Order: sequence, then structure tokens, then C-alpha cells
Amino acid sequence: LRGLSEDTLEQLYALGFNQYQAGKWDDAQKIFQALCMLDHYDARYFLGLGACRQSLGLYEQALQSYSYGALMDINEPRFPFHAAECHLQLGDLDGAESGFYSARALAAAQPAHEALAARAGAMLEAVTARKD
Amino acid sequence: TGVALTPPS
Repeated sequence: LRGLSEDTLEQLYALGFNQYQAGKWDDAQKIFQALCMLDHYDARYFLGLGACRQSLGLYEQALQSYSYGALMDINEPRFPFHAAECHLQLGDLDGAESGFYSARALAAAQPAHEALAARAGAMLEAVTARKD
Repeated sequence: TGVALTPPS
């Protein structure tokens, strides 16, 4: 399947996205996994991969995906934000704090990410409160 | 809440 055009990749992306929307997480994971192998530079594939793993409760695996994603798009707040959610479920408050903090910064610099900026701020405060 | 993925084009 190596070397598909951007149109197919785009439609394969749509299928994974839709299966994720449908709660069909294991199927969706498999597609994003495939997309991540086909184009190792497109951050959205790693966002998808991460997301499916999160929903399945595979937090560490989700993190691996989100981390690579963040290197691909240094400005994307969704990566540190959901990374932080995974850290939280795993009982890692420093990771969580560090991700919500970074997500706030990235999100605050981008009007498109306003709602996230506040969720990030709110999660950061909850994490800080838990830490004491 | 899940993750809000970017919609396909």
C-alpha cells in the first residue's frame, strides 16, 4: 500500500476520523496506525493514533503518539493537552502540569484555540490544586 | 470528553 496519492490518504484519514467519531476505537486505531506509517510527517495522523489509544485506555501508547506529533507541529496545543490527560490517568501530575502549561501557551497564542486555552488553564489549576 | 480531531477536507 506504499505510495498512495494525497487524495486516498485524505480519504483514509476521513475513514479513521469517522470510525473514531463512531466510538469504533480499535478499527480507527488501525487506520491511523497505517496512516502514520504512510506519512511520518503529518501531525494529524499521530493525533488520531493517540486519540484512539486514549479512548481504549492505552495511555502510554497514546503518549508515544502525541509526543511524536508535537515534534511535527510545535505550535499544536492538542498534543500537550491530551498528553496531559493521559499523564493524569496514569497518576503523573508533573507530566500533567507540564502538558497543561505548554498547551495553555500554544493555545493562548492562537485565537482558533481559545476554548482549549481555558480548558488547559482550568486543568492546570486542578492539577496544581491536587499537588498542593 | 474525547479528542477533537481535525475534520478531513
